[PDB]
Amino acid sequence: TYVDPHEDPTQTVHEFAKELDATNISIDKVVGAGEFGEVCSGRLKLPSKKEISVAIKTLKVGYTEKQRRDFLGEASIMGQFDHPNIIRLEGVVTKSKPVMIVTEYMENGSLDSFLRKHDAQFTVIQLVGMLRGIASGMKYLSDMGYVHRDLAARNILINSNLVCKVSDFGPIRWTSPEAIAYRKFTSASDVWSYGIVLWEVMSYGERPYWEMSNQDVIKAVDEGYRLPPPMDCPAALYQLMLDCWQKDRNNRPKFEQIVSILDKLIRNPGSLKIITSNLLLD
Repeated sequence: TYVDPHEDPTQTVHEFAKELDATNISIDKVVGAGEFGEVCSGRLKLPSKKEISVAIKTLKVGYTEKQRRDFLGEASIMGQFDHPNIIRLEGVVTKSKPVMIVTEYMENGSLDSFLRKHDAQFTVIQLVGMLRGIASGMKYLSDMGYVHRDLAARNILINSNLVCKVSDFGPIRWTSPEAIAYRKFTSASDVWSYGIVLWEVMSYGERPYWEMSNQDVIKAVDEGYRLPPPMDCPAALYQLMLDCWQKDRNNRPKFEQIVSILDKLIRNPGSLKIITSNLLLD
């Protein structure tokens, strides 16, 4: 079970994050600005003397205590999870400044931007592998009782071997109608979001609902309209999207069911050969 850090939430950091010695951290490449400071990458020397690549984030000089709490809050959440499809927290540096969060290095970055660079260049089985990884991570998060609320291809990272991992543990296009309507956030609203991610992946990182007015995204979906099948989309995967986008949250599949559906498609790849701008009324 996941525990929400929220009455001295700062202690949650130490409970779920390793305090790293800066001696063991080196910076090789500055990526640029993040929400709370800089973002870069480098190397971490592990206690066994193994050396790994890592992503590193720093807290800006002259941070406010609120900024420090919000920044480190990411670690307090991420550190509770240990799963191959959830970004790994290597640790934090809090006993010296700048304060740091050190996480799993992912060579290929955010999934949406990666796919946009490679429009139509992967096989359907490669795409399904990416989607299965994401579903597996989400199955674990939901097993832990963690509702992500921000599941979207931009918040999935992809490594050198195309393994996809859920990130963003620190408005509208990815959110279920009930979560928009009255903040009803549940694992079933994450399943809705997963449906949107499935569409993003099969569309090679097209933006969900393009740049429709947000009020129209809300109204159209409420009226029963859904995103159209991506080009050359297997029927099985478009059906899976529609199932994730059921109006009644109780009728949506559970993440375990989504994983099993994709596993069956992986085992019987011939199933993917049945193939299915403007929204479609469903």
